Amino acid sequence: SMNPPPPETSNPNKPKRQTNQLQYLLRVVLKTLWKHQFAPFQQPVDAVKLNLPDYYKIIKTPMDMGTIKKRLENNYYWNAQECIQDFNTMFTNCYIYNKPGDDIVLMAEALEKLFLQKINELPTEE
Ligand SMILES: COc1cccc2onc(N)c12
Repeated sequence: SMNPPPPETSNPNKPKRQTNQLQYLLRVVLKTLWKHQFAPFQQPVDAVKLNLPDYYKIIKTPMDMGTIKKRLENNYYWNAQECIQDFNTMFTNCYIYNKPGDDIVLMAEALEKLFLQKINELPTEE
């Protein structure tokens, strides 16, 4: 029923990097998805406000674009794959929790279509 602590966006002992691929994930990937008409995914799922008391019983690896945005802006990642995994976790969580055909599923699908289109053109490491 209650909301858990949000995913980590700051960890000073975690080693960090500022790479061209990570810059692409913020400037191109996150920015395209964030501006979209279907961008429920801009903050962690509020199970209390949205009345989803079983959400966190089912979803054990929560992820959202608000967390991803903070992670990219505060240079939390070491590599592009960590960020790509976060986006994939967010889409997977939506498909696992929600029933097939739901509005929220179609919203995640539209964002995922653009995500795959952008990741297809991930630049080579400089
Ligand atoms: C408004 O967001 C929702 C409403 C209902 C179910 C949901 O699952 N994942 C979400 N982001 C979500």
